[PDB]
Amino acid sequence: IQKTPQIQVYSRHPPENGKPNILNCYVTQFHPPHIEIQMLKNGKKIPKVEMSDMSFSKDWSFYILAHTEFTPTETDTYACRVKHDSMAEPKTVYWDRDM
Amino acid sequence: FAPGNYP
Amino acid sequence: GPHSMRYFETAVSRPGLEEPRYISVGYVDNKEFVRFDSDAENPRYEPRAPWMEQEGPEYWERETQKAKGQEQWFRVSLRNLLGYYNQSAGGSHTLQQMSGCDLGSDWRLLRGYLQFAYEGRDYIALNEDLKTWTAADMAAQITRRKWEQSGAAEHYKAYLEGECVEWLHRYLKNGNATLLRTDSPKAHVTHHPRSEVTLRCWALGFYPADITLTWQLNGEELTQDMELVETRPAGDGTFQKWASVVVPLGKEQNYTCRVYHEGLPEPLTLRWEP
Repeated sequence: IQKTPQIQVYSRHPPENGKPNILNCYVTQFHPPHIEIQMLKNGKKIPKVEMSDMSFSKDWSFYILAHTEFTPTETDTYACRVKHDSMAEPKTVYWDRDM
Repeated sequence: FAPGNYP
Repeated sequence: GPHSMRYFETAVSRPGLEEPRYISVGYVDNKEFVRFDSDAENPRYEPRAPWMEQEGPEYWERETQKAKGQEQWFRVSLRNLLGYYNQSAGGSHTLQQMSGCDLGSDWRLLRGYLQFAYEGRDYIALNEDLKTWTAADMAAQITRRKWEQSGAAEHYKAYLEGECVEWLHRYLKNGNATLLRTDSPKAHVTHHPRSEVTLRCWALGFYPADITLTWQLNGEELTQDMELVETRPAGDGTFQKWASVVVPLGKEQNYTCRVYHEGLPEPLTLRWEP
């Protein structure tokens, strides 16, 4: 009955350092719909995070798109932290700019 | 136009 | 091209809350266009496409009144399901519904849909004939028996063959520009060295989401040893995907990536380009 969220962290545009962009956290294939998603910059919570509204797919599982404005640098790390009932602890997925 | 379920 | 309309409804109860939250979302050609949510103050169906705001005030009130009825219908169904499955109170439960109309490129009905899920699993569905019901679970037989003896089916058949179709025609004419337009995929290959090199084939700026990427070596699509990601939204209404293969450096350019998408006049073929 519990389905564990699949997470991808990636940018809207091909990333270039110093250039404004959007960082996305796409969370899919989870159940039940209740979920907490936070986007992080060097381990620290980002304030203005826009969350898509509750939506489900033809297979009945839920999905959410979280995004935020960001300017990548060489050394700033970005991550998505997802809390859900299917998991004992929150899961942190790191942004890997090559994908 | 939304559905209304059969009572 | 062919068109569709759907309404996804959900009611969720949680071990804290007294009353379930009910949410309903409408889509046309797989794009959201209306939404209602009982957690908002003054709950109401509100538009989600620039082309829907065009609709009048009495359209909006009507819909809202339907949603209010649905909310109650879901609330009583949730309470009964707890008994049908012998679930003690103090958990989270979910009930979902999909319903809608599919149309061909001629704008005639191809198929109606009406399906329900409990706890994210199939509970009962109206078959394609729009007369009979499928229900797998032992607990769900209670519902199947009630509905078989009541012309629930004829009710939903009238909606799916009638209103669903007529309003979808209305909506299609009004928001003709957003929905008909497809965005073809713009693709390219990126290069990433290794022990061996990683070729990653990208597809970007495409709509709708369905797409297929393959890699070929001397005319053979490489089954295992190809990585990919699930198709994902860019957040601007287009989507992305990529597919990577690992190949020896110097055996680059013997590999071709193919992108198949409904917006293309034909499949794209690509190789690594310095």
